[PDB]
Amino acid sequence: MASGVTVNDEVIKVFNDMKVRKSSTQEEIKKRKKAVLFCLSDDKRQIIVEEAKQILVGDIGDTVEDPYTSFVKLLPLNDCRYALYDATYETKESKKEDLVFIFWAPESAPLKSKMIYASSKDAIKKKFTGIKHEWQVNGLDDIKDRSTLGEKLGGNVVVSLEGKPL
Amino acid sequence: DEDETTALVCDNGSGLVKAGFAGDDAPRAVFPSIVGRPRHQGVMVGMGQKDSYVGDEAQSKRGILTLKYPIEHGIITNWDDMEKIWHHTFYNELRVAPEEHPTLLTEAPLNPKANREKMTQIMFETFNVPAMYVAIQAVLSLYASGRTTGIVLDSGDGVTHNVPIYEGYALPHAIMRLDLAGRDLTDYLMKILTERGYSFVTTAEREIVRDIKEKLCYVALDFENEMATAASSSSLEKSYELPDGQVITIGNERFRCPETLFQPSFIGMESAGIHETTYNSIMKCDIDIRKDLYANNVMSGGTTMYPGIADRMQKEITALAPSTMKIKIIAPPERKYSVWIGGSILASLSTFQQMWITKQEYDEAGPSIVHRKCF
Amino acid sequence: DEDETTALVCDNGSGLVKAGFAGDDAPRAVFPSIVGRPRHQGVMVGMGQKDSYVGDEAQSKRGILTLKYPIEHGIITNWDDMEKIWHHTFYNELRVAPEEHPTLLTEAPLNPKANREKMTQIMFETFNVPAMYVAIQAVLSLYASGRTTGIVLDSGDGVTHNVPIYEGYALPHAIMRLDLAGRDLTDYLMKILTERGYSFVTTAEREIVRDIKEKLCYVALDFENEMATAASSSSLEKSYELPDGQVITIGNERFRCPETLFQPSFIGMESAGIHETTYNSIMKCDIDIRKDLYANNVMSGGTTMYPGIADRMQKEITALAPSTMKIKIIAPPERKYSVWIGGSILASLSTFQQMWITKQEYDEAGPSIVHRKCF
Amino acid sequence: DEDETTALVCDNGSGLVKAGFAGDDAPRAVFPSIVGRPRHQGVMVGMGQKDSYVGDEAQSKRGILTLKYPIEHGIITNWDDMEKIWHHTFYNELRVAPEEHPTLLTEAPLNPKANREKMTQIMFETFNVPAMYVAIQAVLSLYASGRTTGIVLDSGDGVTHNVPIYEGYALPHAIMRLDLAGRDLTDYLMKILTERGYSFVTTAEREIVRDIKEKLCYVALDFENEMATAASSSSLEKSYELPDGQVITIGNERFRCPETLFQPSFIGMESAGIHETTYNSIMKCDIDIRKDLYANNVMSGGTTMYPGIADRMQKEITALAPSTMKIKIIAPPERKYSVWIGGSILASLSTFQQMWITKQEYDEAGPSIVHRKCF
Repeated sequence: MASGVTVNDEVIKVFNDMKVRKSSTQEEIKKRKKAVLFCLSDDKRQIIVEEAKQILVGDIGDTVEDPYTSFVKLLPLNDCRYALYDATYETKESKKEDLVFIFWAPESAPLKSKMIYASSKDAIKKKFTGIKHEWQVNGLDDIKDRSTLGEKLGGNVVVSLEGKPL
Repeated sequence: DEDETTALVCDNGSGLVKAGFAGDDAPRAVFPSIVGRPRHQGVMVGMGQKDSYVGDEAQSKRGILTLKYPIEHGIITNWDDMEKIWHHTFYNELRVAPEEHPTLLTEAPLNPKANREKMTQIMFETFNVPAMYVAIQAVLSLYASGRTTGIVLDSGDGVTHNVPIYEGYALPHAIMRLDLAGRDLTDYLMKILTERGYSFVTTAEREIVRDIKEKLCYVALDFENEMATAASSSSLEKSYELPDGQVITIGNERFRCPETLFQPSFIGMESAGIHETTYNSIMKCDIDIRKDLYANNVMSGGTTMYPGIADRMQKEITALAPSTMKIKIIAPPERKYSVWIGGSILASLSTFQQMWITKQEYDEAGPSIVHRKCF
Repeated sequence: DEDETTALVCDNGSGLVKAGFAGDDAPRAVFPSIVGRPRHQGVMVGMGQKDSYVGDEAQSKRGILTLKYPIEHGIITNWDDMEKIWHHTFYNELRVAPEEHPTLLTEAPLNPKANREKMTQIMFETFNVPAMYVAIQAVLSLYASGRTTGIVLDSGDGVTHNVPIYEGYALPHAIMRLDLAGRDLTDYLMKILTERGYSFVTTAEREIVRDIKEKLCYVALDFENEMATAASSSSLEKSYELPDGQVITIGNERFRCPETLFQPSFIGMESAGIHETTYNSIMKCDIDIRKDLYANNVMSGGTTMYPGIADRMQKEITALAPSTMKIKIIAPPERKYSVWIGGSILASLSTFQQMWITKQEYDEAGPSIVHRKCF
Repeated sequence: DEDETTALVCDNGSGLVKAGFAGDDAPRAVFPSIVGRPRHQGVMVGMGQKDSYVGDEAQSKRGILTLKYPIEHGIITNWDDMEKIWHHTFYNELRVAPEEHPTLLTEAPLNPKANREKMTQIMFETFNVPAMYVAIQAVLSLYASGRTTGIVLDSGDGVTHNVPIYEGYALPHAIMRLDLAGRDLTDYLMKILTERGYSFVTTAEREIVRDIKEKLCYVALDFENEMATAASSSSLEKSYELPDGQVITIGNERFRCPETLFQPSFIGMESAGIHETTYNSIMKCDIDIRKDLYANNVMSGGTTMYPGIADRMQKEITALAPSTMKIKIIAPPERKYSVWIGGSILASLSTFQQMWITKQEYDEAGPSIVHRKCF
């Protein structure tokens, strides 16, 4: 009775909160909470948002070097999901910070959650215009450091990923 | 609260048809897609609701029946026995009339348009079903594996096929199919046991040779060494009890059978091996995509249940692909029901149910509707 | 005073966009101005968020789209998809609100003047921008080179411009163009790779030949000298690896591609090359000032980043220029961004407050405000 | 005696080789340029004989040879097997030695100097030939249409070339190529016959599909109109008898094959079709010469023998080109050998005596003589 589970557009709203760089006084200092999760609903027919296991912005200036370092060991092993990231990278041609879609699909997650989050994968990706890079993760190690995101954006960015070299 | 809408799931696969309910993670019924009509010399009277025996029954009562194949190439051609096969599945093996239950079918890579439209017809007409879908084999396996780009090498009893996938869409002009299948492995496995003097020729012995196929077989690494090891050590020889207590033993033939997918020419085919067919289908895709296909080879189909096959494919693809590429073979746990486990979970999703491919959108949109919900 | 908006500097280019912030070292967004629409249709409703795929989102769409540039000359030929280029630059590529932050723009050499009034409209109506400014591109790279008089040869994306300038004033009687640049020479490199029996034909392969071109091509110090050197030295030719691990050798094509900009007749054109359009634009300037223009020949734009070109430019024009004259070809390191770096500084000079056109000056003085304040 | 004038002509074509004597009406042998390299010694020979088997011999030994096509892109990409094609053409198929007989060769469009030079070398240094000539086959087929100016579509089995010509000279700034040809039509034809369950996988079945190409296929005058007429009748369908005595019948698939020439997307190419590429080729020819090309579109080669193709091209190019121009498709009466037949006539004109490169015109300038004598 379906091709997959549907995207619920609040994922596009909280994506729009992260989508733009904006006015100084609060927006950049509060909205750019990188590593937010998009997850399957109660009835199992919608992809919705789940508040992720991350840090915000000013908190990067304290006891945690980056918000990816929060995320990469606060993911479920027995489930799949999508994550949204905002990856800062230097070359020496320019300094980018671009939006990335990540599909977390560890082999310890069951075939039915895999099949479900694979079904809707293209639909949420084709709704989020200005995602410039996308990848899928399968082990527990291919996820780990910030520089392990860099060849997935493309091997020209090897100079600095989130302030850390590849 | 959870929905009472349990759908029916039928994989047509290749050779072996497999069926059950959406929410079951394994089929409730599995049989060979074979049908047998009587001969008029020796015709039986008082059998079934139909003119032809199906599945195991058609092989359980031999000689008098003239057997016919409604599927070959993995593609449906007959419908006058395929619509018996589905009926005997629902009303005698699964124990229901399908009139309350949505019914999902599996499609083979490069299936003609109209076969989905005949699948819309027979469900709503012949079987009275409320809704349907048709989903292509290689996507169901790759989605259930938790990937989004790569190549599926699928290997069943009717055909073996190599299907490149990009985002979730199959690249059609890059697909390859090898003729060599679990059928020809059975043809060969009987004949090479007969070369050990263990003659097997009948329909009764064929299914014991199939039971041996599904138990004792594995792919060898570095063939001549495994041959020489079997020819000097009984470590690779393994025994089997036949139905009434008579014992046989099989060695070389346990891997010399599986080797026929890497060497089709050992049965006799002009065809290139599964690794060559994988290489040639990757090499028929675009310059910037080929990198991700070489690095994402998914094994599928019931003939990939053999140990050593992914372990061997790692040797065979690195003899063909550039050594700057880094070949990952993805061997999943389930392989026999690969497309049906993906199809079963897809069949439980009722996200769009009220304007779908339902029985009473048919009187408006006709059998054309099926292609308008195909991604 | 210290919590104000760092204005955007968005160069409209000639088929490649370049956009960053004022006081930042580099353009944030650099992408093709190409737009495409589908030649065949899908069935997946709601998955297309736009009618037209703009930029790198167009190059992405393998045989789906027919592609076109709205800005072939740097003069805009379609305004209504160029209206989407800037919208996609702000609300996708730069990731900023244009209603919050001011934008400095560029205009192409000798543009039909109503062009900049529709450019003032779209910023202040469709994107609702608070403040705007416009400059001619050749009057950016000359001041980045520390000149005010000189002759800027900009061989941009899509057309090569020659702009003689005296004390900032671009001499209108002396300007010209050669309709060929570093875009259209890329598809010329595909044809001379086809002479070797390599295939490159798709939009995916075009971007590899584009990459090959920018990394491995150079202008020959003389064509027949380097052809005679190529015939006597196999070390002239060199390797390139494709991203799937296939490898080819890119040969004398490394200079036969660039040479077509010194010899347009090789792609079938009537026009003389960049040396002679430089000579002819200098020889259309008044009696003495030849002197100061030959001594300040600035190369600008992406197609001037090749080795040997400064060397070669001097070589030809010293046979054409009256032999008392002593030519100086200027060839600085940042050639594609010299036409941006000086704009980043200009758009962050605190005293430039009165030179910016704010939203209110569009009323009383009309849309023509751009002809009062912007070069 | 005096009515015989002894010369040979070997057309290499767009990889479809055709050879006979100068004065033959149609060529004495015709075959695809392929060499089959064996995987064992003595497979068609005794020991101490030729290494590799050619064309006719190569397809005759299914499964047990590996093929190389040396003149793939119509230009010669390999000499070490092309040298064997020519040697076998003389000392096998034509049954005559070239040391005695002047041999005229053909060249394909866009061929480098070095290939023209190396082919001129081989004729004297590998084959001793008394005299030779290199003609461009498109102009021979234009002259066989009784023309000086026109636009030739050469379509063999290797590549399809769009060659615009003014008064015997091909205009090189406006020559185009569609790398899809009669090879890929033969490959695609096997797949759409396999959609109807017919066995068409092997080299043995493939060369029967090349006969189904000549015997059964046609271009539809409009595709979905012919599709709608076929999908509402039982009259378009045509039968074929297989060499074991089995019989088959092909419907809608008879026109799915060559529609690939108007829609390359049928084999996944984002390239333009034979209509679009010929139109683009005329449109890149300059001002008033286009009217003379529009009225003289010559169809050339084996892929122009299909019913409906000229009628279809006459539709497609009058839809593409502004109908104030008077568009005409034309062709030579015979056209599959016209490329060679114009060479037969040229090599037997007694006045061509001075235009033949006699072997001592190699002594004075080596293989460069072909730029002075072969117009």
